[PDB]
Amino acid sequence: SKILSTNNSNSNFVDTSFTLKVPVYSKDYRVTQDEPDEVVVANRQQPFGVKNTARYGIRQIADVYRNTTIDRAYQSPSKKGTSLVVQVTETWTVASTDDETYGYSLPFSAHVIVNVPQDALITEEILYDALKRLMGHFYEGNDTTSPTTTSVRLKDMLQGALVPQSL
Amino acid sequence: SKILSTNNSNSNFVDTSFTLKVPVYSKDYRVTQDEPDEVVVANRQQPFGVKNTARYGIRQIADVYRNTTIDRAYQSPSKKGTSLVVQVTETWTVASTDDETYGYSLPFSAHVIVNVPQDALITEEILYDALKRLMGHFYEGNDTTSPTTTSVRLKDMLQGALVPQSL
Amino acid sequence: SKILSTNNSNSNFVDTSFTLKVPVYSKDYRVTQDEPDEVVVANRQQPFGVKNTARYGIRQIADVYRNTTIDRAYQSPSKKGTSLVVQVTETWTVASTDDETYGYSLPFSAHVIVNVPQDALITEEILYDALKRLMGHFYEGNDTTSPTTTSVRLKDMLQGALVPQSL
Amino acid sequence: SKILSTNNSNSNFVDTSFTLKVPVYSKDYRVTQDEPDEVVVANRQQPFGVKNTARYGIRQIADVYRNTTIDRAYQSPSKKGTSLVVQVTETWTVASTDDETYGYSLPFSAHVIVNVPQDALITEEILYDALKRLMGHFYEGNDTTSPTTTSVRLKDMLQGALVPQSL
Amino acid sequence: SKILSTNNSNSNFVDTSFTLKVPVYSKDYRVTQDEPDEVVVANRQQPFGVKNTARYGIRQIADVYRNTTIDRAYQSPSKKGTSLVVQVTETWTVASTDDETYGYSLPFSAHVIVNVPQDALITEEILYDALKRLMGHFYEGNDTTSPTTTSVRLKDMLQGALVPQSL
Amino acid sequence: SKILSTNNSNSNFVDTSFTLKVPVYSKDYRVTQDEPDEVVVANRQQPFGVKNTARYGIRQIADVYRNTTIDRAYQSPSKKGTSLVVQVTETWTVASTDDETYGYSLPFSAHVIVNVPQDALITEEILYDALKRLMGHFYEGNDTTSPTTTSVRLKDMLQGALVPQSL
Ligand SMILES: [Ca+2]
Ligand SMILES: [Ca+2]
Repeated sequence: SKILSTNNSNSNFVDTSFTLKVPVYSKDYRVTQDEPDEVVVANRQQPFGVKNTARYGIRQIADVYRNTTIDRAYQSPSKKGTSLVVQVTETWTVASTDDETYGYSLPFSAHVIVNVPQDALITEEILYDALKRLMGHFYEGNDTTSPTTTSVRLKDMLQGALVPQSL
Repeated sequence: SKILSTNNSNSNFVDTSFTLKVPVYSKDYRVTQDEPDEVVVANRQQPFGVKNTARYGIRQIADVYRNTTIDRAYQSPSKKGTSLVVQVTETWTVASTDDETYGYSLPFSAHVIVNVPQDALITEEILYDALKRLMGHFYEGNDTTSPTTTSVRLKDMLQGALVPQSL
Repeated sequence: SKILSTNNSNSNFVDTSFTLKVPVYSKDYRVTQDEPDEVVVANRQQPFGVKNTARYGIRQIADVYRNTTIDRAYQSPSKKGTSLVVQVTETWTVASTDDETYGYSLPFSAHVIVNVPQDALITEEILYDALKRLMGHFYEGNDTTSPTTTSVRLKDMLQGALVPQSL
Repeated sequence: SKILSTNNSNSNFVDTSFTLKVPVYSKDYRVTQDEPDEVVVANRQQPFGVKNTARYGIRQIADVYRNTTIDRAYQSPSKKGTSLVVQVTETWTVASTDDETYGYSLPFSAHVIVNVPQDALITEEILYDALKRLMGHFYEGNDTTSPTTTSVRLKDMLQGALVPQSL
Repeated sequence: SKILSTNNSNSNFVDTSFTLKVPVYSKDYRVTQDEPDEVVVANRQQPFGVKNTARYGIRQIADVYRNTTIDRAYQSPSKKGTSLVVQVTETWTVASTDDETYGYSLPFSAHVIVNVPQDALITEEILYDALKRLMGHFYEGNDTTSPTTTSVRLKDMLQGALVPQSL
Repeated sequence: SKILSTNNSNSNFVDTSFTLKVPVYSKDYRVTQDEPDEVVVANRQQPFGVKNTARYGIRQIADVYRNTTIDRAYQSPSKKGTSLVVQVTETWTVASTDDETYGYSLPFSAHVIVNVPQDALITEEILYDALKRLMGHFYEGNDTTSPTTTSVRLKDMLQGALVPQSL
């Protein structure tokens, strides 16, 4: 019997709540692009100025070890991978309570990329928990406190402070 | 007076729990790279075979309106932007309880990229809630049920079913 | 026993109050850049539009006598120096009480450079008192008055009147 | 109606005394150079060996927004600016009470540079208070103590400890 | 399960105390060179004449078996290794009580190199215990006496007595 | 009279315990090579596969000031020095509980080099204290806490975190 380990058992994390607002695609979204490797989905609820779209794509990874330093002797026979991308694009607007003529539009976009080796032992739950570990790096954990606590670092990183405060 | 709207007020969502494992950087992580715009951080807790790193980087965005279908209205403060990347790299290991000889290492990686315009009305909370909307696209929601229900997408997407099954 | 003199004992100065607002770095500032000779520190308290940073750098001076006219016979054996720079960068905003849409941002910057020979006899107090003499040149002293008084010349200098009014 | 803010209202500071020695230019200083944008002034009181000068210069700034991360909003009055420099040059002397033969001269110099945008709402007092904030960075402050306490940085910085010890 | 043995189980030792003076880097040191493979650190508290420095470097070992007597049939699958160097450089001064003009500076340098194979079973504790055994060779052990005793050997080796007394 | 100072009087350290396992050469070792400059010693108690060796060597240093920043006016009259090397070579074995046929041998090597000027004032105790300071750099010191504490740094450095946490 073969067993896969993520080797995160010895890491120190703090749970924190991150409540997702999941779309209702049937109500809100229509399909803009259905190419075999790339789908694009548009938000029908928006006015013409405001563009709200999502993009879901996969690419095949020739050599999953290509940029890693894992010794040849420990590489899987199957070296193929899959690369997933999930992009969301939003259009925000700025206006004034006092002046109905003041306004402009700001474009926001953000995406997630996930590079998964093609191996039978990797499961959907393993990958979601990987995503949870990933998104957890937008915070800093504090086990010093008696109830374990977390603090936000997204603004700090955006401002150029990329090293955590814990170091 | 001045108000920024994300124009999500007419989108239909469903909440779901996504509990993050935030790192205790003080225990686990040390700095491999401290250059001004790119920081690399390594996990002290892994053994020598396993490589566990995180990378935090920013890039300055020249014109946030350039690739977009949005373009800049006359009273916009700036075209400038900032692009943030957060990457996690893990080394998973497959072994066998039958054969001590049999084993290999799988490389996992994933990252998030966020493209924030330079407008002071964008707040740290606005950005985190944007990230929550983003990660929501790894799921599908149902308004219909009395407790709202959410199903998962990550498998179906990685398998090539890139259109939501709700559509 | 060796003695250093600054030779300012024969100069005529007027004390005047110049009350410094010193930062509380722990509360307000995070580190943007930690290069060995150049550190950059950002003000976490500001909104995204407003940039508030400080830069602290040192350069080594090959020949401290390189541009001076001190005779060779009176030069120290050790000709190395240190050059320190302290820059502050602020972003000011202009708005209107009456019109909540009227606004723009102005960039301010200013720095101090201190070129100190590497000599054991120069002390931290000597250098601070040098800085006090330096900043005192933004004023003009008046010993003619019975209580000695000072007047401001920063605007006059900015407007092109670089000679003091006393001459 | 029109108001300029320096956006320091949410920064945390601590006051400290910094008593300036302002020159009595009429007694001590005479003009060596009177060219329109650069004035050099020499200290009459020094003996022939010791050289004590001050230099006052302005340069016109083409685009004050050019090197900055700030850029110009549509209703800004001008891009123009002015850059002021104030330099002091002193000649310190080391002698020995044992040997009449032993002596040398150390050259000290330091200067301040101020980069003021061309907006009429910037006032002479705004600029002086900016200079006070600037010089404050030669210190570290503590909100904690009941009389606020400030420690010094100049030594630690010149020695290469460019990060504040509070951070 | 897999087990590593250092095979020191049956070898005979005598413990002796060797109390390390560990640096407080935050108070005493600054970074001179920040390279990915080689970091250099310097003591900013020393006076100018006395340069106290340290160097921390890693080279990567291609074949850890290259200069060993281990036949291939007994080697691990992975030949990778890393090589660590820790160098310290001090400057001692000799002077006189009776004569202020008499003195000179002596340079001391020393370094440690450690050549660790990349095997997950090698632990940080294993490596430190190896270092303790290494430094034990600067001594000679006697377990025949009622209290186990050790005599120092550094000066003897420096003076050409390289073979232990026991042998 | 003449006095040597290591100038470590004002530097800040934290003591930590490092108990050396000193060899009993008479029981465990034999001499492999007896040269005037290089002695090699081997563990005769190890089984045949496991080679445990040590090497003790001295080179003579022509100019101890060759790669130093000490100007000639500050050098001793004698430039002679000696250079000591102490190398240890071990062979660790990895095997399995479940499988008698599974195993390999890992080579460990490490050495120390010490570069001592020939000055009568350098004592054996001075040199051992220097070695203790050297090995202290494998740790990081914290004297702020109520008991002075130290954390290990060997694995962190091996894994590319070469700059101390404190810096
Ligand atoms: Ca660097
Ligand atoms: Ca003229």
